[PDB]
Amino acid sequence: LESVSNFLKDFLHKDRDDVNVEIVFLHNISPNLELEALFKRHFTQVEFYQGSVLNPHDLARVKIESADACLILANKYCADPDAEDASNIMRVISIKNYHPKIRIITQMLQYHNKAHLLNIPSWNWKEGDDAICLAELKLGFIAQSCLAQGLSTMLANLFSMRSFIKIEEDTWQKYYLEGVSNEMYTEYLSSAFVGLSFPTVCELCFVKLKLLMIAIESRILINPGNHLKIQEGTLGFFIASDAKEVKRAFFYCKACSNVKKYDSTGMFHWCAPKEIEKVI
Amino acid sequence: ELVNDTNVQFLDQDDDDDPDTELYLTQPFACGTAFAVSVLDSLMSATYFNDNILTLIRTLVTGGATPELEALIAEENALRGGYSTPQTLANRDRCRVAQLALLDGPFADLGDGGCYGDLFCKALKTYNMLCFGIYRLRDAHLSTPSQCTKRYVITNPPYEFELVPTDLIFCLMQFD
Amino acid sequence: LTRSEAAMTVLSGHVVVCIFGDVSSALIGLRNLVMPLRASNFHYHELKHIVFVGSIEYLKREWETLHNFPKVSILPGTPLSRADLRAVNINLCDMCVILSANQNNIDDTSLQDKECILASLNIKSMQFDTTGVNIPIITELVNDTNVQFLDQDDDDDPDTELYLTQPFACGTAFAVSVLDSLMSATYFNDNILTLIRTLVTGGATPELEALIAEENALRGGYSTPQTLANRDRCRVAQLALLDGPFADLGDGGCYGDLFCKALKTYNMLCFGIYRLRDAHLSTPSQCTKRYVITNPPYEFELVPTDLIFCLMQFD
Ligand SMILES: [Ca+2]
Ligand SMILES: [Ca+2]
Ligand SMILES: [Ca+2]
Repeated sequence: LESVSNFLKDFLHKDRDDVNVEIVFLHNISPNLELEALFKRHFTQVEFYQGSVLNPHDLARVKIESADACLILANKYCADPDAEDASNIMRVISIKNYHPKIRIITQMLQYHNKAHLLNIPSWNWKEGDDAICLAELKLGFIAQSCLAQGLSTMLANLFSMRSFIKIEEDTWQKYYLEGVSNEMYTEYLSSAFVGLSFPTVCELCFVKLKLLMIAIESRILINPGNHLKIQEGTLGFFIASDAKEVKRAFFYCKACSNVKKYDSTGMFHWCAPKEIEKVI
Repeated sequence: ELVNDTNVQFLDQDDDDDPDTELYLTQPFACGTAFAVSVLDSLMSATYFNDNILTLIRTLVTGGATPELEALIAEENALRGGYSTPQTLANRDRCRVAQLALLDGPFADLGDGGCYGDLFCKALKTYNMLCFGIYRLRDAHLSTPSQCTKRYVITNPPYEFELVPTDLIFCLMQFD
Repeated sequence: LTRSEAAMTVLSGHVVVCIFGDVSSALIGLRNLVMPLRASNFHYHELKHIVFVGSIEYLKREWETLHNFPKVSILPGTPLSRADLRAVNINLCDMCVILSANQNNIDDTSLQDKECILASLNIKSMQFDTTGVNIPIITELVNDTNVQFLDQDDDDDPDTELYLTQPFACGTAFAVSVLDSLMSATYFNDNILTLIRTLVTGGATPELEALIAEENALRGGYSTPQTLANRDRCRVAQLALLDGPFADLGDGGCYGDLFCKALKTYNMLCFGIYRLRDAHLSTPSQCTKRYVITNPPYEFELVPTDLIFCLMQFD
């Protein structure tokens, strides 16, 4: 109940669309207590089945062959994080060993265990297999909040699918629930934007078509400088009230040196390895 | 960091508390003073429906760690130092997240009740600053002054939106 | 050794033993791994060097059992570390052995073999200035059903007995459950366990059992003509069918002719072939995996790629 309830109320959220995708669950234990009730509340598109993802007959029942993606949830409160991530990697290799081409999304409790996930020969992040490391993102959101307070709640509100809620009283909740109503979305830029600099299309798409643009696929960059002009076929990341609103970004066409200061690639500052007695 | 998001009710006393409220509505979360790993549960569903999202979050949050960095750390288990080169130096030229105070000379004249959209347009076109939200004082809508220093987060203000001189601007700013 | 010392030590043709182990964990009995590799049938230059990679805390309470064998080293580390595997030249060994002491501390069928499966995958995925998928590995499994995770170009099914599976047929997995039929084999014929013991232990005699039972350690002695005559046993070896004395018969020619000449000219007595998994296909393949043929039936063809299992004389 404490793991599926936050997942279900976002996946089956009314504001995205009225589509049917999620229809099956599997686990070695029976779904006793206040959990079958949460399945009753979604009867037409949940269907729990009893079986273990380590067994290829149970993978064959739930039709892993054409299951689109598999989602693996971690026990966030477990006594041994490294045993959990090894266990969930056993599930990943079980699923990939049964079927090469299913997409897999998995929670990892520790950062280092994401290396092990890259050893599997049938895993490729270039085709949308990925791991959500909870320690990496948790401590990362806190770290960026040390640069700007409130950023960790800003980011956490950009993923969760939420509708706009109207408030009539002039309290702080009125302006907050307006800002909560948007999500991170992405779309390919219209050919009308090709050949001109990123700040200029940001000002155009904010002013004329009410979309905030953040980043572009120059593999993946964030708020690129005024010297960077847009190529054809670039993906462009947006903040918007709803997915149907980002479509205008595509449909628009005029109309209306002797010492080591850094790590080996210059991404981070670095120093020679200190002794702990030097920093206590 | 909270292990149980229901315990968030104890972090503040000038708030209002109720066991059925979802964490995102609560004052200490809206102000950015509490975090719980349960807010990342919806990152599973967000990443299923759009694979690009987790890539953006990762680059924005980790300090821009690349697939090459993942490989070096996976081999050597520690961050390994290197000597300067023009390419090692060009790798510094990313944006970084920052807060701007609307009491400074280049923006305070627009911090008089003037529009967020005008601030966005000029800060973007003159500095490549791209603001994406404001951190407003909890009581700034009241007619009375207050001793309350708490701020709360506004994400993507809708244009025609007023700037009080007390506001802090969330922005992405260039290296130099 | 520290990593730097292992890295400048030119380890090649050696054995790497990867041990998952800890101060709480039961004794593996490593003397029994080292002794067959220290038989006086080998010349001192023919001895494969042995490196233990694992917790030193664990090795520290076993090593006095194997502190009288010559070519032995320890690297304090973890088999999941690519840096440790590189420091011991894992691309150059004749075998990598993967063991766990932690077999008995949780029983959940999944939890028993995680480390060994991750370790073998971590060695397979390596890159060197070649991929690591060609490296010879043998993995001890606590649950023979977990064998399905060791390979991915195989076919897996929960009702298959271990002996049919690709990783077992290729000689890359072992499970103590295959010795359960040694009970029934030894009831029906008492001589079998005597043969297995002499063939496998490095020929330990009843006199050796008595000396070890008294003194609890292997005790050194000075040379004598009888101590030297005791070296003249056979030893098991693999012969490559690309060498001059046999390659002319490795053209599709008969195993029986190879057996007859190798027996009569060298007293070599071959007893099986290790054939490439794909050698029956008309297409070439990149697959380096071999599988075991025991007692080939005469009139049986030798492809030039085959390795011959044989018993060869001392000299
Ligand atoms: Ca939202
Ligand atoms: Ca409270
Ligand atoms: Ca398999």
